[PDB]
Amino acid sequence: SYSQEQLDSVQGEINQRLADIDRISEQTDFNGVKVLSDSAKPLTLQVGAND
Amino acid sequence: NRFTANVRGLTQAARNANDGISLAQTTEGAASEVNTHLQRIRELTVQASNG
Repeated sequence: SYSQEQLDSVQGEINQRLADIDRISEQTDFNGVKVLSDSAKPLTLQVGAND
Repeated sequence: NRFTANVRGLTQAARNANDGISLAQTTEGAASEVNTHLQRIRELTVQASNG
């Protein structure tokens, strides 16, 4: 029932949401580590002596 | 005379052994300080081993 203009507005909102998702990915930082990003290798978390 | 010579020798030997005790004490103190260092290096190595 929605015409093309309302679909375009919906798509604009969806694009805004996707841009926010990408922003969260690129900018979620923790001690200089973009943890939830496109460059995030798994960590180690040394827990205990005797490596 | 033999007894006197032996007695003076033994007393001087006791003094020498006291000097040896003191030398061992100085070495022991220095080694204890090196140990206190090594604990800190080990703790910091455990810390920095975290990724």
